Amino acid sequence: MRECISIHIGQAGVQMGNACWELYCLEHGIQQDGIIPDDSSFGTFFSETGSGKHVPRAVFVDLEQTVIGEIRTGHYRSLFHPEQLITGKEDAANNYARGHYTIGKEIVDSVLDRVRKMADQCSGLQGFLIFHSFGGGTGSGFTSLLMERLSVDYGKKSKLEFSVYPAPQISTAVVEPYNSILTTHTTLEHSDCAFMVDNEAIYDICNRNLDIERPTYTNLNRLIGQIVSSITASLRFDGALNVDLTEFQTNLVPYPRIHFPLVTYSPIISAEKAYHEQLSVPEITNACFEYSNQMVKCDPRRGKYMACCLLYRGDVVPKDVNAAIAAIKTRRSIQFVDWCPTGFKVGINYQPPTVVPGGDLAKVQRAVCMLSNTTAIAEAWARLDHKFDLMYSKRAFVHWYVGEGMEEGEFSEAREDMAALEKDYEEVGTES
Amino acid sequence: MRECISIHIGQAGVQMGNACWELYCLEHGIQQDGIIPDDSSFGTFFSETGSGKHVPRAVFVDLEQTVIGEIRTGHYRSLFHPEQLITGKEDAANNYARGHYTIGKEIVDSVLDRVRKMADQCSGLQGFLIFHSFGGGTGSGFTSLLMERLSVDYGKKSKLEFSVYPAPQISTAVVEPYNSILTTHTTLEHSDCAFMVDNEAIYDICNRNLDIERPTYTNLNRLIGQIVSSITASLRFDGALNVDLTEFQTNLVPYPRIHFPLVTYSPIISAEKAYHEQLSVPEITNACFEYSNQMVKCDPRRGKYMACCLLYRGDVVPKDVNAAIAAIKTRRSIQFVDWCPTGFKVGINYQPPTVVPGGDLAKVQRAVCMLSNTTAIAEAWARLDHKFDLMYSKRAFVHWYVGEGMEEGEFSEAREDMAALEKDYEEVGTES
Amino acid sequence: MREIVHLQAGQCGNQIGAKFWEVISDEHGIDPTGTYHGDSDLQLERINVYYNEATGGKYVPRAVLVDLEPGTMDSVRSGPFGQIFRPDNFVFGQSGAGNNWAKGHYTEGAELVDSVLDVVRKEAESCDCLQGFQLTHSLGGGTGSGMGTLLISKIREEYPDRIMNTFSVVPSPKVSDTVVEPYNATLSVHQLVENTDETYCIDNEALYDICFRTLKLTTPTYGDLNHLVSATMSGVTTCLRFPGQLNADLRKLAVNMVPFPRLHFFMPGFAPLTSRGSQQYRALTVPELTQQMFDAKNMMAACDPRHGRYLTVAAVFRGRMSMKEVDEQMLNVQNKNSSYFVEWIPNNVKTAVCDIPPRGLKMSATFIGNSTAIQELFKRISEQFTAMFRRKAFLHWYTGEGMDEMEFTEAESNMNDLVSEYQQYQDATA
Amino acid sequence: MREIVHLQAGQCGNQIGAKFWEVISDEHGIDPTGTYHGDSDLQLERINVYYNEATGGKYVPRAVLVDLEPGTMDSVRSGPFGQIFRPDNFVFGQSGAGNNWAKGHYTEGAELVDSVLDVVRKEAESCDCLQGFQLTHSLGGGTGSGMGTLLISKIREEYPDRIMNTFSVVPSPKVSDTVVEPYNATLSVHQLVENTDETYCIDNEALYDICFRTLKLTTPTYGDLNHLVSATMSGVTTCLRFPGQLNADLRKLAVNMVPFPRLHFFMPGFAPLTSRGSQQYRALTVPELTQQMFDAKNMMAACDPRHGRYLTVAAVFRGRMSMKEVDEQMLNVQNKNSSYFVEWIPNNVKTAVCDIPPRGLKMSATFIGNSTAIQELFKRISEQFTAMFRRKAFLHWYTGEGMDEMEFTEAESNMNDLVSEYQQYQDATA
Ligand SMILES: Nc1nc2c(ncn2[C@@H]2O[C@H](COP(=O)(O)OP(=O)(O)OP(=O)(O)O)[C@@H](O)[C@H]2O)c(=O)[nH]1
Ligand SMILES: Nc1nc2c(ncn2[C@@H]2O[C@H](COP(=O)(O)OP(=O)(O)OP(=O)(O)O)[C@@H](O)[C@H]2O)c(=O)[nH]1
Ligand SMILES: Nc1nc2c(ncn2[C@@H]2O[C@H](COP(=O)(O)OP(=O)(O)O)[C@@H](O)[C@H]2O)c(=O)[nH]1
Ligand SMILES: Nc1nc2c(ncn2[C@@H]2O[C@H](COP(=O)(O)OP(=O)(O)O)[C@@H](O)[C@H]2O)c(=O)[nH]1
Ligand SMILES: [Mg+2]
Ligand SMILES: [Mg+2]
Repeated sequence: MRECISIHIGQAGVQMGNACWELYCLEHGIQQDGIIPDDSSFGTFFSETGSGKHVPRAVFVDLEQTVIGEIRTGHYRSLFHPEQLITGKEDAANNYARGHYTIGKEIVDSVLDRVRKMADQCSGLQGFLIFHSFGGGTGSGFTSLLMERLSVDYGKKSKLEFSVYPAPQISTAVVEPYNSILTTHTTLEHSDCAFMVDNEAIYDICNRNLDIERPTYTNLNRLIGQIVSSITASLRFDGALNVDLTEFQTNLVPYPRIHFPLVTYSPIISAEKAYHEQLSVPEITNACFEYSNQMVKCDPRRGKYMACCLLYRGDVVPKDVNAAIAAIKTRRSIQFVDWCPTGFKVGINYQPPTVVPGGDLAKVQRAVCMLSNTTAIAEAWARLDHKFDLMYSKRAFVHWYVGEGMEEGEFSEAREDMAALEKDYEEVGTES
Repeated sequence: MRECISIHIGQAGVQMGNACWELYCLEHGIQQDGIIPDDSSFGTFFSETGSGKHVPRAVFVDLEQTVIGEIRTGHYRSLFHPEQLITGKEDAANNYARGHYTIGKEIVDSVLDRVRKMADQCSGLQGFLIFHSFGGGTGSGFTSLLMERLSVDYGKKSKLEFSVYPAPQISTAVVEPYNSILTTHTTLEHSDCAFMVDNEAIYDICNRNLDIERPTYTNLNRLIGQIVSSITASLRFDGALNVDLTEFQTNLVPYPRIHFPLVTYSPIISAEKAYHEQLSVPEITNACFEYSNQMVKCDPRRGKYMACCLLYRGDVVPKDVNAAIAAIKTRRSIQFVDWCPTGFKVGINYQPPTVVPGGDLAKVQRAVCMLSNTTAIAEAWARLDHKFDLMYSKRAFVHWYVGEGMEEGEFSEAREDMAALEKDYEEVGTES
Repeated sequence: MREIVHLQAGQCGNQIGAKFWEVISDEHGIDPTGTYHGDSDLQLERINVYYNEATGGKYVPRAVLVDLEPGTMDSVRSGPFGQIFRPDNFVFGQSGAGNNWAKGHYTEGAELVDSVLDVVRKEAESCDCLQGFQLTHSLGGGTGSGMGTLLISKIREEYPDRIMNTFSVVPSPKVSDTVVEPYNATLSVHQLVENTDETYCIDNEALYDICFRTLKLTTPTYGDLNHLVSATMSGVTTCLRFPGQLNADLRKLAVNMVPFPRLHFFMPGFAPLTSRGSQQYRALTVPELTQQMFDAKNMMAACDPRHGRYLTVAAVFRGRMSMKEVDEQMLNVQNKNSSYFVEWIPNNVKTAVCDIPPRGLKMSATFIGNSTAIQELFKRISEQFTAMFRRKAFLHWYTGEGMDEMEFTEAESNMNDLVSEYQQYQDATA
Repeated sequence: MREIVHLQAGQCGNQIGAKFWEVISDEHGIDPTGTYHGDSDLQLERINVYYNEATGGKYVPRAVLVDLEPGTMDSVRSGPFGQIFRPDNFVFGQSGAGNNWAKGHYTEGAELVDSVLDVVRKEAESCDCLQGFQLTHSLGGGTGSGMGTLLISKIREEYPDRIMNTFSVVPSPKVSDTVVEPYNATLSVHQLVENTDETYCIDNEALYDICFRTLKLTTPTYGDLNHLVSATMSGVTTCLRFPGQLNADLRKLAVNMVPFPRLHFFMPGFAPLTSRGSQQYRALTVPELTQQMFDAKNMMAACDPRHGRYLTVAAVFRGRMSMKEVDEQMLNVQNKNSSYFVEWIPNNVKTAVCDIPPRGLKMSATFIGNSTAIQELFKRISEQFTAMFRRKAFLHWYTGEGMDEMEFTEAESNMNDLVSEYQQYQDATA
């Protein structure tokens, strides 16, 4: 199968990316030194070399030298090509303007140079994977630059993105409403579909299901690796009814703006706890249609589903998949939209998930991941617009952004654009 | 045969349930670790797994963490799925209002989640077994919640319950009249038939027949396990004239409200004492029609039988069963109601009762259990209504219940409902 | 899980508190330094009910020790067992109360009370489920009554729902270690009836009787009476710390033992109480254990139950005990003494059994009784209060500390109604 | 990479500076001679943030020490830790300021200021990315206010974009070590509001309270208060020196903690602050650590946050800490104290975690709070300023050193507007 590029932006992207590439090395049995022990699958994410040392086909960018420096000196130092790890001199300071107008453009061209040199060295290219955070300067301002630049030079190629959408209540910053909304305004027209995830939801699942009281980002990012691994498994491992990268956008994006399918995964069970469970196909399948198992803390029952992609993994009997999916279609609580009778997309690969050494989650013989697109997510956008309106009403933090070469009206346009997004979701939630 | 779920509520239910599941493991030869030694019967009460460790199909709920914690750390810790053992943070304080209105509803939804996930994983489901106590807050207030909830989501499915009806004279609490009557008002319309048992009666039998002077709840609950095992034996072991779970309600419930068949068992003989006995079929059969062998301290001779189910066990010659039952029908002291000429229901299974290691009762080759429904039980209800009227006449304890979100009129309605129950029993005791 | 926070006020409270933790630390095998050395795992399973934890095994008992003068607390701190308490918990003043209720309630307790809540709240938010508060004081004194009633009133406002039980020393019927006991006691009762869920009225005179009558030990007064009290209160909270066949709880006893809100003053009792030399001449079976609970010989209150009638009764047994014997004897007691129990309550006995016995014994039981005979005590206090107040015996000390004589009339009128209410429940049904 | 250059002026600044480098040198394992002897490699990875380098391993901390009289600096030079500073950095005069702002700002600081920039620029061009400047002084004095405000104004002109944070001692609410503190303080504030990006207002009186109240150590005043201050400022700059899960920065806090340009005066706090003897009676878990940050007991400013409302809050945790607990507790704090936070800002807490803890601890956190309660402080200074100025109390000393009374009116009018602005943000939304 053909290659796919991964672009990791900001502290969230870089830190999350390291978790992902630990899994890939384990799936293909690649040593952390880069040298495979003494096949055709890894070509999609790994580039060959005359020696036995394969090179990951990813690029890391961060305006702050601190985060990447840990990778550059860690046990994966020899895995990455030294020029891929791009580092700036000063952080964006949780400022959208800095990472998008003043300092973001100083290093944007350097990143493109490595993307082009890496994109040109593949006969075919499915698209780009992009990891970033709405609640940062680099992960929100610099990302918007790449989305725009990657839309012109490589237009009409897939651009999938996993994003850390701001949590409903918890918050590790103060300017999340301003920064998060601004990037959504610019990334709406320059993206295919965004796989939102909330740290609040992942923390809740970790304490609720994984049964560990004291998690950390090093733990959550490993869970986030699973959804990426299952999503991209079809591009590496053989299996009946493989799902390509470009198939997600067609199935999960009815309209250009409505491209926010929240992520879900199953089963998340601790090693000891799993011995008391059966893990049948319906069990894992029905575990993804409850508001207690979501990576974004939104209640699906509040809204309506309008598209769902199921990417089954491991030793799966598709007959059971057909039966399990049929049952979910005939439950009153589960509610799909009126104008989408055909609201599922199945995918199976014969490769059970791998367990990172010392990992928390168990060695499941079978797993499933869902990418449902639900109008209940409009609640999150409305809440974010509400928080944004509270601050900008008094003009409480704009002086930081205006001084960074950002026009005043951008905030006005940003909210108005999100206002239309709310109405667009509302109309889709009804029937004509 | 098809599955049946067990729901254990309150300290009585949890403590009684542990006694039951000790018997089941012994009957099927299941190790306490959960792993069967190195067949189709256990599927009704045990769920299979990829490994050899079967999981009991039961749920334990208790608002006080203390009782279940003993199970969670006992020798049966590995037998139960960790999520089945549901525990609250504070006890209901022998208050019907707390376990039904304020704190009961905080954890009721959690129990349903495990009931649904366990009820959905069975192709067929006979019904639910429910163990509780009238004289508690959790066992009376929280139970009523489940009976109501289990009546809607799973209506038209069997709901059998074994209950610790308040004893006539002995009492381990002061508010038994208020609490016991309240649940009866709510559980009358949301139950099939309740197998009442009194600790006073069981203590009397234990000292009278088992010939041990110093019993304890750990001993009585083992006796209560026998009636459950014999009742459900037809669903596990092969035998002529098997009796299904739903057959009890049809035979023993002439009218919707008259569904209180008191339990009886035979033979209860000590190991040493049994060597001097023959244990013929009529002997055990005639031992169940005397007021000295009952689990509820009520005299059948005071009232009249109106339905009886006999569940014989072990190597039984049904011809002797037919002859023994016929004799009981032609004794003046034994008195059935006029309008029920056909007042018996036989059941036989080829599986002799098993002896718990270190148990008191002997290894009987044959046994019998009766579920007679008698109008003499109206005496117990009248006594309970008498005790209730003494207290509520002066309004002696309502302030505890009113402060727990309970309207005053509930006591008035509760007694009036029980008053009609007395008249309903009275009419059935005569002939038109 | 069901955390209890302990409050001790006044000289009597701290000393009772001090011997209250020497007993619990013995049950859980906790060294005076705070290091666990027990043998049974059940001790740790519920050690969080009283003791917090600090890395290295140091277990910190969340008691809050408050007094208006450093005297008594300095003794506790210098005590052998004083190294366990968190130094931040000791709340000490600099001008103790001179046994006048007003000073410890209006002018001096008011200045120090705000500091105590700052220490309760920290112990309150450090508990995942806080069940209720515990308080030990003396009505006769000034600090155990003034600030004790002031503090119990405050914790009622913030934690109305939580339980709050009080083990309180009551003035003796005939002997008195203070002259103003009626004034102080009368004001204290008027202030507890509205705030405290359950009160355990005890008095030295009755508790003295146990020392020489059923035991044979004349030398000690305060080193041992407090130890009998400590064992009693430990029995009440045992169900929250060890497994039991029929587990009880502070809320379970309140519901069973409190028919009406204003009738919550009980009188405890403990058994077995045998002398070391006569112990070998006695059986330790359940029947005999239960006989002495209902006799005025083993009642830690000055009021004899015979003169009145029981309203509600609770027993909390301990150890490996046959529940049949635990229940047959109570039915026996009710029938033998049918005149001692009110008819309008069909059943008056509440039972609870814990598997683990108290240290140094294999069987025990704590009696808690709500009897109308306790009205004699308040009746007596009112007789003394009205006599002194009839001529303004000492009102000038109390008025001069921010108080009014109208409050005394309210305290006397409210007390008179409590006596009247208990009297209504002497008549039989109809 | 993100270099910081340290400025210390006045007697207070140098002494705080002096104990500021004894702490950092301990974190990086730097011997007083400038020779590295640390154990962990992370110390060297960012040692260039504060320390330059000279062949042979000699690490030169780029601090610039300026004072108008050699007295204090000679002590630092003769100090045990004085061998580390580059002799060329000490900028010493020969006629110190007599606590009059005009002399240290117009007639005497003017003559010496040009020399200091010649030393800043060398430390400025020796850094590949200079993040921002750091300044430590005292408003009350003459050198920490006169020249400190003169120098901070100059470095603003050349480096407008660079960050410039100030740890400044503020006059105490009731005690005063100088008579002209209102004049000096009032002029200093009027001069910082326009130049300084973020200021950390601290006062001895509040910091004294920590010594005896939460700690139990009465002997020291200046040898230890400076050490608490040094630990606080070290926490703020930790993210630029060690790896962290959520790395922070001087610019990140400014954006989060500075809604409007003229509202940048915070008030720091540090934890844990336990006495050596009571430390073993306390848990070191995240929840308790976070509780004491928001109580006026552990605030290094004289202003109590309760009287006002928080606008923005920043926490910088350290050590191996569970980020879930780091985040659940803050949500808990916001809801419990919803009246303490302004509604027109949906979220008021900023978090940052560093993996490496401070020397001698496994957990720590530095609180930075922007509260409108700080307006009380300026309001108080204005009350004192207007009273003295109403009769020309000391203006003759200030006028005679090249100054005009019109400047005092401007300083009073500008100060009055700062107080008014903070007052506008007490009302709720709509
Ligand atoms: N899941 C996950 N989220 C992270 C991780 N690290 C940071 N985040 C999220 O990132 C959000 C803020 O954006 P950051 O990534 O920290 O900031 P940035 O992208 O580096 O941009 P700057 O502010 O210029 O540093 C926080 O709210 C975190 O929730 C991580 O390792 N895993
Ligand atoms: N047969 C039997 N009965 C029991 C057992 N444990 C408790 N009971 C009965 O339960 C009755 C009181 O109800 P409980 O179960 O104790 O109280 P609860 O259901 O836990 O409700 P709470 O008051 O909130 O704790 C007592 O009168 C006992 O007779 C037991 O192990 N076996
Ligand atoms: N049981 C017991 N009672 C005590 C003890 N010390 C004092 N008391 C009682 O407490 C009363 C005196 O109260 P006190 O604490 O001295 O007054 P206060 O501290 O000023 O409020 C006396 O009536 C004593 O009977 C003791 O060690 N044990
Ligand atoms: N924290 C701290 N403050 C100090 C120290 N020395 C002086 N101060 C404060 O600084 C003020 C005096 O300022 P000073 O430096 O003497 O004036 P100047 O040097 O002439 O500008 C006083 O209000 C002191 O509170 C110290 O060692 N530590
Ligand atoms: Mg960053
Ligand atoms: Mg219970």
